[PDB]
Amino acid sequence: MSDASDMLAAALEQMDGIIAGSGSGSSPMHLQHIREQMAIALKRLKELEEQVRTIPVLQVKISVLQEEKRQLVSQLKNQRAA
Amino acid sequence: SDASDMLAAALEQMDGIIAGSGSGSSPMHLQHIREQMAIALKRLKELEEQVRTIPVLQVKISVLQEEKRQLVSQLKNQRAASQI
Repeated sequence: MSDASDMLAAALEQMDGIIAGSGSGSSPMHLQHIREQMAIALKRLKELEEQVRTIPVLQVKISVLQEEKRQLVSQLKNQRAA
Repeated sequence: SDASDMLAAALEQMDGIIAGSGSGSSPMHLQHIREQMAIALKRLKELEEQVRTIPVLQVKISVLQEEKRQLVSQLKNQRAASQI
């Protein structure tokens, strides 16, 4: 359970408070704090962008196993027929 | 979609403001950073939901592999009876 989405939501909320506060809160610490949270979210985002690339691969691997199973089933059925 | 690029861009502008390398820190610039962060968050949540399917697909792979091993053993048993 990654907290990345919550850290980005939190940094987004602070950013909204600064924008609605006419740039107040743009302190070096607060900007660095928001920055660090943005970095956590980005790193998790890139890991997820790589992960979802594997879903199409897993789906084809499943179709391969289904065809391999299907060929075994037909051979088993024919042998059981005679 | 391109949200990871938008967040990287917002990170670069934020670092340009923090380091003082001429990147603009007006409310407009902060507004632009905000909007990029918002798109990235929406994409991030969508991806957190998507990757949950990977354990499900992997179980489907393990189930099919087990079914194959069991079909092989029945096929060997049945190829023997066909000689009777």
